[PDB]
Amino acid sequence: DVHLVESGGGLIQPGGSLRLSCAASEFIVSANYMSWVRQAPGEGLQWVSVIYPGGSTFYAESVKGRFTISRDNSRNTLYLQMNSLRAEDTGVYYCARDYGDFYFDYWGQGTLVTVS
Amino acid sequence: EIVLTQSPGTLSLSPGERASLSCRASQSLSTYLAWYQQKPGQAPRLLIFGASSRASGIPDRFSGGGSGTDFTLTISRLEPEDFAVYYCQQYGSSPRTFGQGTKVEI
Amino acid sequence: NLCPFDEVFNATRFASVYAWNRKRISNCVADYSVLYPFFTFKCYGVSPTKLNDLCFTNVYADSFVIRGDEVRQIAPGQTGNIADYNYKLPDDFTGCVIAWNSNKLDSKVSGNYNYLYRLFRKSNLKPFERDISTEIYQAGNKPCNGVAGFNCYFPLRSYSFRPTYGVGHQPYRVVVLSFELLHAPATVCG
Repeated sequence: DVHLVESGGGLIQPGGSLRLSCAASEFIVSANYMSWVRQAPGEGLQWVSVIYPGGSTFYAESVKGRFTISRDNSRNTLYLQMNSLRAEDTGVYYCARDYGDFYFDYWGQGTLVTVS
Repeated sequence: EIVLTQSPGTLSLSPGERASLSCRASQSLSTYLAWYQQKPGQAPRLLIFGASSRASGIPDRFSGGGSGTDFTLTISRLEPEDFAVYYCQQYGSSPRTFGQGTKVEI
Repeated sequence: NLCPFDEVFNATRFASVYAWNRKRISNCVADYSVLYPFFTFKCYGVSPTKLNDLCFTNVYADSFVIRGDEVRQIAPGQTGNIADYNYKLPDDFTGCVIAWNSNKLDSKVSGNYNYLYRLFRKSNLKPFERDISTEIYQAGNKPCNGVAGFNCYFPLRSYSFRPTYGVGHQPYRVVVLSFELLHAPATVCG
């Protein structure tokens, strides 16, 4: 039951806001380094954000001030709130278990966000 | 951001026994590099971490070795399941930059 | 009268950042003329030009070894692995940080694994809190049971220190001085 399931992706007009959810099984999000990594269609991977177990958050230089990563321990979910979405944010987003702040051991199935 | 360039854009081998993928860094990473494999229409799967250490479940056919700027990923026998895209990621500095990706064909 | 800064700065073997070495200094004239190679000198809340002519109660010298990329984390209001889970400065920190490259001493060709840092920690660290425990971290619902398997890892990760590595990954010896002024009669007077 190591599965990570993502939801919340969909079509959004630019400048709109969308919230992504990552529901985790057999992983304690509060006790793990969680990451959001996105892939543009037919392009390379690009790390978006990371949240530490202690609560510290870091973001990629292209997404700070508009993307916020959060966690809810009660439903063991990892949330990503993206506001003022630009057209270059389109792609498939993945929630990943980052071993420390080094590498992503596990990946979710990914969900597609299309900015118009 | 350390730029990770993969020398062969595409690599076309028969399903026999050879493969070699090279990742080069602008400045040194010191065995702080990881290799992932993305099958088409699927999430990336971790294969190698620390530039020489396998993870759980990936067979013995996958191996990797490198230090400094040049890193290599080799496959012993190229079974049909290994024909996919491979990415090299670094963790030496912030942020975690990925390569352009190398796609293996038949 | 001489304050024992010679033992602090010119120590042969320093300790890991997860168990950082604290030394108390009192009842001696503190003269910073001794601090005269290529090093970083950042003083927070005090004027570094007249530390010699400044008379306070206690000096706390905290010494630890970290990577070059983590030297910036030893500062007030900084967030990162070292700051959160190894060693945290408070917001109102009256003191100075002295860090110098030590590739000649703390690196060997085989690799130096005597230095370790805490990677996995559930909560953050309060300022000047020392975490010495080495209990296995629980990253999932399954018990670690004292065994280090899936979702249960050792919290301490070793550093990889080699001479051929870059400047960012080279070992840096960091000594942070915390100056405390008390209502009791001070006894550290330059």
